[PDB]
Amino acid sequence: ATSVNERIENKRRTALLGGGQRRIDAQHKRGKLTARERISLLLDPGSFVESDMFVEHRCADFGMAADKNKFPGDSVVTGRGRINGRLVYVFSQDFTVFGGSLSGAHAQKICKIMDQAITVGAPVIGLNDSGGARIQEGVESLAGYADIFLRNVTASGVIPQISLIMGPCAGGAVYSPALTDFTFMVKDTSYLFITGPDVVKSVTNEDVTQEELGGAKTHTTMSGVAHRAFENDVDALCNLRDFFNYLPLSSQDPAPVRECH
Amino acid sequence: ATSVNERIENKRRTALLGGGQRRIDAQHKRGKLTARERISLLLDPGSFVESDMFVEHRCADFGMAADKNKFPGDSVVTGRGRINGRLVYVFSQDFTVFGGSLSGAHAQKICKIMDQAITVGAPVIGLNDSGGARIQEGVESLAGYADIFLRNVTASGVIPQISLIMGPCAGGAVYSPALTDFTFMVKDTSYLFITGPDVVKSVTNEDVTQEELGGAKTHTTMSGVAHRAFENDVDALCNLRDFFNYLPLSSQDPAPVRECH
Amino acid sequence: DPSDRLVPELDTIVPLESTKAYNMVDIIHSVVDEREFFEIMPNYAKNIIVGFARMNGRTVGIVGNQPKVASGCLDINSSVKGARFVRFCDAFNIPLITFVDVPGFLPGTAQEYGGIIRHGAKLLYAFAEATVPKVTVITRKAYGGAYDVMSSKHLCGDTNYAWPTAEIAVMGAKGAVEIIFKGHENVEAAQAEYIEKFANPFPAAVRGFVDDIIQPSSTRARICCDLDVLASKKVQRPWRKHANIPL
Amino acid sequence: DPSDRLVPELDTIVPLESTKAYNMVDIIHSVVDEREFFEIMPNYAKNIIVGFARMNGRTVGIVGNQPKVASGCLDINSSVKGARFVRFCDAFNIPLITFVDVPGFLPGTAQEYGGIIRHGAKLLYAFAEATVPKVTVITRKAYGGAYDVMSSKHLCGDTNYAWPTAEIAVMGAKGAVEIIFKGHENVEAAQAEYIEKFANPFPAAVRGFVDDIIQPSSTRARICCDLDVLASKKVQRPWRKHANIPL
Amino acid sequence: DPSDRLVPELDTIVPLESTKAYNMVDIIHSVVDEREFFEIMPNYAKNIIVGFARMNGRTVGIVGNQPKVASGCLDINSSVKGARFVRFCDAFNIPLITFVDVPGFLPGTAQEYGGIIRHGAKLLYAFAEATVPKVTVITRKAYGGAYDVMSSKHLCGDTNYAWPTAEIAVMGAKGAVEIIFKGHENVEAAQAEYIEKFANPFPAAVRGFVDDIIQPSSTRARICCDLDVLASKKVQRPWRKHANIPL
Amino acid sequence: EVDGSKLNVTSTWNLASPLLSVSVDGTQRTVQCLSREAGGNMSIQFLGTVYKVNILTRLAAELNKFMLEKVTEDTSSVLRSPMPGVVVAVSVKPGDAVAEGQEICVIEAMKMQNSMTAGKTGTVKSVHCQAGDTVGEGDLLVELE
Ligand SMILES: CCC(=O)SCCNC(=O)CCNC(=O)[C@H](O)C(C)(C)COP(=O)(O)OP(=O)(O)OC[C@H]1O[C@@H](n2cnc3c(N)ncnc32)[C@H](O)[C@@H]1OP(=O)(O)O
Ligand SMILES: CCC(=O)SCCNC(=O)CCNC(=O)[C@H](O)C(C)(C)COP(=O)(O)OP(=O)(O)OC[C@H]1O[C@@H](n2cnc3c(N)ncnc32)[C@H](O)[C@@H]1OP(=O)(O)O
Repeated sequence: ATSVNERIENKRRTALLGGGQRRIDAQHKRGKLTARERISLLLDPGSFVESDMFVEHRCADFGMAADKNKFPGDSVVTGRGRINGRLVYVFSQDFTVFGGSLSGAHAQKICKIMDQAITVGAPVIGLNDSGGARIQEGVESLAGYADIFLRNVTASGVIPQISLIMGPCAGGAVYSPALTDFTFMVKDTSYLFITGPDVVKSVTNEDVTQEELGGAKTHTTMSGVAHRAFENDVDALCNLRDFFNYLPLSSQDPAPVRECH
Repeated sequence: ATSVNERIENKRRTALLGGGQRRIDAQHKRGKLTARERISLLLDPGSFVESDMFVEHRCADFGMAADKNKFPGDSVVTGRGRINGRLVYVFSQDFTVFGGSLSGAHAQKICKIMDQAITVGAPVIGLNDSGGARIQEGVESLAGYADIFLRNVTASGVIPQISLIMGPCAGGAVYSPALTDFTFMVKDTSYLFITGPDVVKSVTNEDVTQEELGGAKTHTTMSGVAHRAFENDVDALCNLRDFFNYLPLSSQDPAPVRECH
Repeated sequence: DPSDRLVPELDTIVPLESTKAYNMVDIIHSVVDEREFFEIMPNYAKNIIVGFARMNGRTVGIVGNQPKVASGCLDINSSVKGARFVRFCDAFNIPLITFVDVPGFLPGTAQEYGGIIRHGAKLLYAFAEATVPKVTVITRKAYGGAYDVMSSKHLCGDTNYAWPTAEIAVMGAKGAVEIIFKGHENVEAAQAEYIEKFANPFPAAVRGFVDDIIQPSSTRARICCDLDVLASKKVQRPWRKHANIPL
Repeated sequence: DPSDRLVPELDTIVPLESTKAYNMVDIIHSVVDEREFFEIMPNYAKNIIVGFARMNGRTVGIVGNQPKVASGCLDINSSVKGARFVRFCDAFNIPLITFVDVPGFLPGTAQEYGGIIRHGAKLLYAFAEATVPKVTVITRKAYGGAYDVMSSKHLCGDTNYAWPTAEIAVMGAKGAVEIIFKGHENVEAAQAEYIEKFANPFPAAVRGFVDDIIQPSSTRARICCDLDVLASKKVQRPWRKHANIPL
Repeated sequence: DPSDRLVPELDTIVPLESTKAYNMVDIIHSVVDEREFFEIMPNYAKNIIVGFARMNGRTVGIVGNQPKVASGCLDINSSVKGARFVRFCDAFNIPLITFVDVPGFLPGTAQEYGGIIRHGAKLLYAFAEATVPKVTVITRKAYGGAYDVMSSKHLCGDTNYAWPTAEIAVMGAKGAVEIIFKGHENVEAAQAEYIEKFANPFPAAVRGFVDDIIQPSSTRARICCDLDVLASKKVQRPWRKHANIPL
Repeated sequence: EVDGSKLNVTSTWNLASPLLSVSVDGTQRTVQCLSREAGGNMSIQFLGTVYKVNILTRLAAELNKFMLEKVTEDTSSVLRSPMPGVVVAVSVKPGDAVAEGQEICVIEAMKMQNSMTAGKTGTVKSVHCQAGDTVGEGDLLVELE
């Protein structure tokens, strides 16, 4: 007989559940949605298409080769969809596994989606929720960051790029949103900072809260990094859907024209 | 006390040594030179700049993660040099380790030098000596071949690509020379075929010899695959130098003009 | 023909055993609009199918392997015919759909003396040079350089798909175990690890070489959608008067 | 090597009789600088000669017919090799020099079954699209469509020369007489006037298909001069992604 | 100044201990022609050095980190000062040479409230879009995202070099072991393995992130030759009116 | 410097003219370069005699020691045809034993008749020369043991 099939459904359900029900429950108790729920809420019903659903990281040291550390999808859900009938390419960080930290497969998926979008001429929307880079991955995460940065810079002025931060974002996960055209934040659940409060206390000898160090209010009222802040994930996604209608799909297109009553 | 320096020197020595002195001796007894000696003959004295010297394969299957089979360079030596004062980019496949089979690192180095050459606008010379692909590595070798093939196709008509088969080239190591502008062979030591005589006997049930199946005479007399054949490695390299003196460096350059007497 | 119609008849068209063959023309007819197909050279180099069809009303060129004759292997005439058809389709902005079921090239001294390398390079160049949208579906197998020749993802392909019966590997299990395992002198279970670890589309999916592992019944609905996304595909290449095809 | 060096040894290299053959390699060596020639594919398809040489210091590509082998008739391998070499030379701005002595294509059922038409079209296309300067010299014969395949003036050629022994005609005297005068039954004289009238380069010269009828000893001093003025050649062609070579 | 001049006094300029600083201006003077360096903004944001110099007679832009001031950390003023200079150098076909010795970005609430992210993005973009030849030399260390911001190989950099004292790491060793080994409570050995395996340029060199590990005394001779071969560098990018600088 | 001896060679070094005039230590000499290959072979007519030389670089010379000498099937037992003319009669048929100084065939060319003889003892396996045949120079005629 052939055992390939039931393995395919096991991997499918593992990818759908991400990193188990306990991590999803922990995600929900913080007032935050999961990556796939955000994708479903952002795109038109029955229009999302996956990409690189069966990928895992190539790490082999620090015990990352064990089957307990192998998650299909690898902390990002990438694909394409339609908003109000117009094509768009989306990726969503999965904080469920490894805190959404970027690895080789993660950056490979993001780069592939960005390359496809720049080939076809469609905007890129990115929902960011990641704790930084995988330390045990090695210098591969730095290469992934650099590749993503190069693709953001190359696509700048060609296709619109939108970033929505829906959770904590530390380390190298903050330069990519800054290179995009627009940046939106979610109140009380999203953060943006180079270094955590513990490092600030260790170095500069001052106590600071994460909310008052990199919170939505700080980045929308006194630093000028983010453009808008929204009440929560559902409101943020609805406002992102409303805002996407204003922009053209590419720089080759004129300004969108809607019917006026 | 820093231990980095002597490790660097040790891996320099092992890289110049290839895969040990025993295999170098066994490879010299066949009337063939090594990759480094071939490059030394091909290019101007004191003009070879080598790139990606410490690059090693990342395979971690079938016990190849052990330090006993982690060769710096990884079956290919790549760089740039000058022939009679004109810039050129060269790669030479090292038959000493693993029969010169291509890995992810091997194809990565060749793609790197090809990208540098096409960016600068200089010809590419490949001294091919490879037994095929690393079976232990799997689809990575197929990806590497496909990347090399895509670069060869893209560079066609832009920069001159010259292949010199100086050893047995089996399997996927035959398509890349076929996509290059010119193909030269060496008598009695170089072979070109997709399947070996054993597979032919297994399938077609008829005896064939290594030389008659893929020798230089077969491909230069009755097959029309190779353009010229030379007696030995030194003669082949000298004739390749003389032939390279004819061609222009790039398609955006006029035909070379020398001085007449 | 509605672009989202299902094709359940393709669910079990691929036989379980790797020796039994099937007609790829049946798959082509089941996938295209109104099951209408204009075949080119139907009586020459029959181990490959090339032709014109329509998807959602748009003209598409179809290249596929025929396991019915010569077990789907590539040779001189098939490579030449496929390369010429692909070149023509690319030259006139016609999208390409590829169905891959190939175990490699045809062995023999006649193929070697006829220049199998040159014609394989012809087909490889034809698939690599094309800048039109290219949708690829692997049905049963793809072995060695032939997998590279048949418009793989790494040739700047757009979308690559694999059926659950697909299998991508460097070569067959016998050759792999006989080249890698020599001193073990007992191929009894090592065959088992190699088979149920590499005789499946799982490695390519894990590295990301195929976009998804789709059910055959959705194939048409899977293609047409992609085929209207890629209608605006546009890439740039370095300037040249023309390239030197390996003719 | 001075660009005006005479080559008197070529004045008698062409035998008077149409049956005896000569060596085109001697002519090539005499014409080129320092008699240095880099043969390409010397031992395969020996009825055609291709290679690289230098003229007044600049790199030139040479393609010519070899009357020693198969009386200079074209076939599969010669057409393929010449087409590939001409395409490479055109792609990298290398001027082409052609020496024409061809009675036609090689007849037989082996050439027809192998697709002599396809490869003949390959070679004809190879000369046809070339935009680099090309200089053609006809030595003895140019019969039928082969004369068109050998870089004639009407393929946007630059300069075409004919030696006093040249002969351009639709076919040989025989077939022309038994076709034109099939019912006349007066071939004994018809041969005489047909040979006297059309078995010479005058029909091509008076219609302007050759620039001049030159003495062989002045061939080199001619070609160099042309290569001095055609180095700045620049033509324009309709836009296309790529063409469709008859491969 | 000869292009292949040896510069031996850089062989031991970098101290063995990582807590002691040195002067990058000394290295810049030792490398450039005639030890002449026109520094731009010499009294503002001293933790970064930008200026104009000459290599083999060709004017070049020099950007480097200054471990003497603020331990070589990056901040807002240094980011802007480097970014605008790099943009100007790229705009006027001036090659860039970068010297990298940076532990990361300067932490604190004052930097976050001032918008350190925007200016770091400014510098990263400035190095990212450059199409002029870029040569990078890592002297002591490059930690975290700063390693990407300092013209790494993955930003379409041309040549990257690392001295034997280079340390390309994700972050500091202590933080790495505290984030990896949480409950191991045996950091005494973990320090030994982590320092022996990852506190060196070997992880970057093993996967081609740096072209080679060069002796410091050969730095100048290594750069000039590169600037000889990269003078004809020419790349193409997608069309746009302009891009969106993260100002 | 050849083997220690130091000489000075001066000329215009016109590599295209058939004749080259040089001065070695004041002595004026005239030479011809009849052949030249990229592998280092060179045929030079000096003092009226053609000398074949092989010039390589020191690195190439030291690396040529690893090259295997190709075995050649010219182990005598075959005599070519020095006469490029016409053979009148052949005195050797296949299966006949030959010896040193034993005439094989009589072939004439350019107002001269020559009867070539076998240079070694043996027995012919195949005869490729027949009476009244036009045989060019360097053509095999006899294949002895
Ligand atoms: C290129 C620039 C670089 O080198 S960036 C290096 C990584 N920078 C970091 O800040 C990683 C440290 N992580 C953190 O501080 C926290 O996770 C932060 C960012 C504050 C998130 O806040 P919080 O909502 O409380 O998450 P949490 O404490 O519950 O952590 C849950 C799981 O997330 C994981 N995680 C997070 N980041 C990484 C990472 N870089 N690599 C590997 N794992 C990471 C943690 O392992 C943690 O696991 P667990 O569920 O507690 O067992
Ligand atoms: C994608 C394209 C593909 O599927 S390529 C599949 C590989 N095809 C093959 O036929 C196997 C490759 N090997 C060969 O063909 C023959 O051994 C050739 C290349 C002709 C070697 O000739 P010969 O010198 O007479 O044999 P040898 O014993 O001296 O050298 C063999 C040593 O080199 C090694 N080698 C060779 N090829 C590979 C390879 N692809 N992968 C891994 N190793 C390879 C062998 O392991 C062998 O090593 P060892 O010295 O016996 O320890």
